[PDB]
Amino acid sequence: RICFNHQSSQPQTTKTCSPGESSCYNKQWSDFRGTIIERGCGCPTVKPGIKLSCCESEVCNN
Amino acid sequence: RICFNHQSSQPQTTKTCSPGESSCYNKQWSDFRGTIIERGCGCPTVKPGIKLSCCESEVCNN
Repeated sequence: RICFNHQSSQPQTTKTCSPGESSCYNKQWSDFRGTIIERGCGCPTVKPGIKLSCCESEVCNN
Repeated sequence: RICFNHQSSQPQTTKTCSPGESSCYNKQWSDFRGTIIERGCGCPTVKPGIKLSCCESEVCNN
């Protein structure tokens, strides 16, 4: 699996996940400065108030 | 949990999920009509090739 791993609106970047990993994630929240987007491989545990989306296809998390 | 449940490009509609349900899903494939999107509560398994995204926040599955 290949997932995007770039932050917010930064130029797209990707990363090769570990073998067996089928998911990518999109973690969104707003801090004092508004919306922030984090992306990567897997489907991590997230804090309350954090919007988490997990998808199962190549670079599905933009 | 509230999730969208409208198909493809129809007007947005929502559904209140069963208690105990915290996920919403977006399932996408294609047919003669174009890109088909199914939305709902939960996080189903899909046939290989079908794009699936699951999210854990209100109306997160547009």
